[PDB]
Amino acid sequence: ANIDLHFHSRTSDGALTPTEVIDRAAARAPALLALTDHDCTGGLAEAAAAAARRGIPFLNGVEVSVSWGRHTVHIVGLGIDPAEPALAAGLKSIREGRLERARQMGASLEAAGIAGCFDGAMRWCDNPEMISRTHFARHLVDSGAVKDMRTVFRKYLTPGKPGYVSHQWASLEDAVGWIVGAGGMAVIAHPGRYDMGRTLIERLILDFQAAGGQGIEVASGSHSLDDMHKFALHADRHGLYASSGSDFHAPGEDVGHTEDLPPICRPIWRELEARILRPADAEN
Repeated sequence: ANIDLHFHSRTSDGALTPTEVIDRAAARAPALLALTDHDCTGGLAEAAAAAARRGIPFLNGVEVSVSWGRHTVHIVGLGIDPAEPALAAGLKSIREGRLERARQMGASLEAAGIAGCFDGAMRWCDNPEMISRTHFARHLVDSGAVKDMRTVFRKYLTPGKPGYVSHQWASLEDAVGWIVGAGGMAVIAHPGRYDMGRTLIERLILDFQAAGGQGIEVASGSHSLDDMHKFALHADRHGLYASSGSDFHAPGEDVGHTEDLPPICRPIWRELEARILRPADAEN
């Protein structure tokens, strides 16, 4: 499929600027794209201009960090108005602790014998307020302390390991509410990544819908075909629309292309057509 509704830019943790990531995706002749940056909308105007220039329909998007019970989940919004005040203030409230968290993550790794990690991570981060674990991981690989990105998180920056600092993000109700209040649709992102059986996934889905959530990512760079299959079933039982995303961050860690949705899925882009920013102006 030529649709990609999940990817990042240097606005938060992607390696490519909004223009660059759009241009990369463009090589694949995509029918639709959505930039969903982590906890910020700052790259949307630039990506929209870049997408328009290449004649590619675009959707304003974002990916919101959520603490649901003991779990961290991600709720993507699609078709949002980034200038809606509640959403903007919402995203800002959850960015607030990132820097202090990152400094502590640096200090934690130092206590564990790896010095210089906050400084090193910051070399990969354009906007300090957006410093994240992905930046730390790029440093650890690049400076040669860790073999690759997968291994970084096996040994570090996750519960029980040096560098991990526990943190509380948005509530599920706030995140879905900000997205829906902004005219968008809320989407449980890359659910295969969560440590959950069918019971937690169902509970998650039920809390999600009660909050106004209409979607879930079925096709994802993070999913195996079995994940695809089973989240399509979860989706159908609860009447959720299916999204698709590459989950692209950087080359090697691809944007503009996803796996065809299982025939049972009701694709979310069909529901978002009125929020799609069309390359032709008269069509907006």
